[PDB]
Amino acid sequence: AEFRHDSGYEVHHQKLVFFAQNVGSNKGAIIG
Amino acid sequence: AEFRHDSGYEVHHQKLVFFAQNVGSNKGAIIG
Amino acid sequence: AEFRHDSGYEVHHQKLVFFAQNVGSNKGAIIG
Amino acid sequence: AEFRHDSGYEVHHQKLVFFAQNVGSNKGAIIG
Amino acid sequence: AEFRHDSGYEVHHQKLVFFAQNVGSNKGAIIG
Repeated sequence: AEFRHDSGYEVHHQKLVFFAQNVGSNKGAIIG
Repeated sequence: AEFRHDSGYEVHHQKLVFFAQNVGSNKGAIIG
Repeated sequence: AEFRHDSGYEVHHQKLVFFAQNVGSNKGAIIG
Repeated sequence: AEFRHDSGYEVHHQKLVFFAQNVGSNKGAIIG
Repeated sequence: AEFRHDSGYEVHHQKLVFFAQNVGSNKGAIIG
């Protein structure tokens, strides 16, 4: 399996976030 | 299997998010 | 498995974030 | 598994962040 | 597992950050 993405764009304006993980942008491994 | 995506665009304005993971944009591996 | 991303762009303006991990941009390993 | 990223760009303007870890940009290992 | 990143760029302007760890840019190991 492979996941190929090119030239992504992102804008983030999160408000009032609690108990979150990687809130915003995530591109790496995250384990709960 | 393969997943090919080109020139994605995203805007995020999440509010009042609790106990979330990778809230916003996610492109990497996440394991629960 | 592989995850290939090229020339990503990101802008972050999070406000009022509590108890978060890697709030903003994340590209490395995070373990809960 | 592998995670390959090239020429990333990031701008961070977080405000009012409490009890956060690696707030901003993260690319290394973080353990809770 | 491996995490390969090349020629990253980052600009940080965090304001009003409390009880944070590695606020700004992080690329090393952090343990809670």
